[PDB]
Amino acid sequence: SSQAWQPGVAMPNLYKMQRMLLEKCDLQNYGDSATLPKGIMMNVAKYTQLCQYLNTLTLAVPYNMRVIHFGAGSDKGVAPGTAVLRQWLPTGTLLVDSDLNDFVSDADSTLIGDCATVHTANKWDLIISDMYDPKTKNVTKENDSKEGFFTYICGFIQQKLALGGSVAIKITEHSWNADLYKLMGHFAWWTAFVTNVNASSSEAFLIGCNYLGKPREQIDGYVMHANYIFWRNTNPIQLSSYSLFDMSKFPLKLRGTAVMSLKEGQINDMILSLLSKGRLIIRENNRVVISSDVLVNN
Amino acid sequence: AFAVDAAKAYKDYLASGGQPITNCVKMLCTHTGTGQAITVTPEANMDQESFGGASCCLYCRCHIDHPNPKGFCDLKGKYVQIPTTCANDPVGFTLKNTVCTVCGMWKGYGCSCDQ
Ligand SMILES: Nc1ncnc2c1ncn2[C@@H]1O[C@H](CSc2ccc(Cl)c(C(=O)O)c2)[C@@H](O)[C@H]1O
Ligand SMILES: [Zn+2]
Ligand SMILES: [Zn+2]
Repeated sequence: SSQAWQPGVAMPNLYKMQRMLLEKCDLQNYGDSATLPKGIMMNVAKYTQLCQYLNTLTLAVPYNMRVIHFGAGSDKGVAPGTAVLRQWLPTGTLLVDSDLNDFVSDADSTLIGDCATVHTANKWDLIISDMYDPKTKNVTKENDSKEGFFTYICGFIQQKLALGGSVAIKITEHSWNADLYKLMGHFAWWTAFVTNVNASSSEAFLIGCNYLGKPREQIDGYVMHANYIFWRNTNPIQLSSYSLFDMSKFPLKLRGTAVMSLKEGQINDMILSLLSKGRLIIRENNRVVISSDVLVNN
Repeated sequence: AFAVDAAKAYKDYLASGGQPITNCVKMLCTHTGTGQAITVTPEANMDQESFGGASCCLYCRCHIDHPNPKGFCDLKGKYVQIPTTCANDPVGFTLKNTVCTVCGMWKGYGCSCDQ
């Protein structure tokens, strides 16, 4: 596999076009581990490879870019993924992160609490989520679409993602949501991306590239998750840390992508085509204001 | 007049043989950077490692106030370069050392302003 020198593997288009039934995920390389560079944590390696893959897509990168990162804490009380995002994003990018549990972070602002308590006045150019509930991994009951934070994420995308913006949302065999797959059809392009360092896990990042705010294609999320598991079940991915050793072209290119305010009636097919090419962001350019709802009781 | 002196407490803990603070966030980078102490992106040279700044700050990590009137942190949101020989204890290194104000390197670990 030439794939071992890539940052990871994206779900091939033909697999997206199938109509598979959902099966249990049984990875050939389950339990194997990549050899990480000395002293480098899995979460730093994983986010580095995610960002290396996002470098290959037509991301909109405006001045004063706005990025929000959900699930950014660790059981060590630090934010390794936020540290990689801050390394990757252009200097001056506004980066906000959040987690249920307290942690210390390099983000410009951090909100502690359930993601459902997070509200923002502004729209965002990029949404990253690593949220995961390990209780979903119950091999003994039916693997149905999950709600919880996925319900929040779906609404947050529809209400607070700028047109032209993108997302990368962690899923696993058991941690997934049908509506989130359906929402992937509201972007110009989408994939499920597996990092080469964590290829022994059913984890992937569901990536929606350039948001259009309306269905471009109709996706059945139950079918699409079955398609994803079928791909993983029949395509073993060789664990690899190779791409971690060449960081010379890591930083996200500062593209100066135009930001315009438009009301829904002026989004014509010419605007939709600029959005689809990563050439336009549609949102206000006012002040970024966030808050966390606090439940007050005795 | 009472103030908790966490810096002294950590130094005394280290000198008594305590294990340094762990889980400082080490970054992947080229190791062909400027080598300056505290930077907006990782700048480790061949002799350094680069770390996320908040994770190397004693006050950030211990959840205590920063020792200045404004409570501002010099590390959070930045990257700190640590000599590889000292990278087992980034918090202790940043606590014990000083940045040269003209060249931006660590005094005694890159600053050549006095030779
Ligand atoms: N509804 C919600 N709102 C806000 N934050 C949320 C959230 N749900 C989860 N998180 C947060 O996401 C982060 C990553 S999840 C995780 C946790 C432990 C392990 Cl051990 C693993 C693993 O197996 O790798 C993965 C966690 O820090 C969690 O606190
Ligand atoms: Zn601090
Ligand atoms: Zn000097």
